[PDB]
Amino acid sequence: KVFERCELARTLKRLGMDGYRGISLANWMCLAKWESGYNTRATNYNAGDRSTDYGIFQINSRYWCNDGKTPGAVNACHLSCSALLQDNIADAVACAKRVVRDGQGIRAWVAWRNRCQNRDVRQYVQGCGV
Repeated sequence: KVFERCELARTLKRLGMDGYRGISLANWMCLAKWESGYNTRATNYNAGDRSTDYGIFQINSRYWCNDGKTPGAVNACHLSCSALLQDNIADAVACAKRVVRDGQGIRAWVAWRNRCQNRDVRQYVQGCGV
């Protein structure tokens, strides 16, 4: 599923993402926008290291989920990477929360540093009722 901006914003707020480990909702919106275009079925194979990025937050298979084909992988979220391709983002949110609980925070995603950090991210939640 491809979420519309405000629909996703409201979904994230209900899932407890606003201010989770100091991360405002607009930052999470910014991250989802640049990672997958708010698409829960997006996947990116990294030919270079044999890992794959899954879902709306493009969570990597080397560290967070199991896809069985990534060498030296850990499954820190204790989930099949399939779980990150569902229309219901609950699993992906619980995994994203796990990612940030690591002494990197939102900076864990280089896309966030490139496109969101130090920028005016208010546009992502404007008019959404969140």
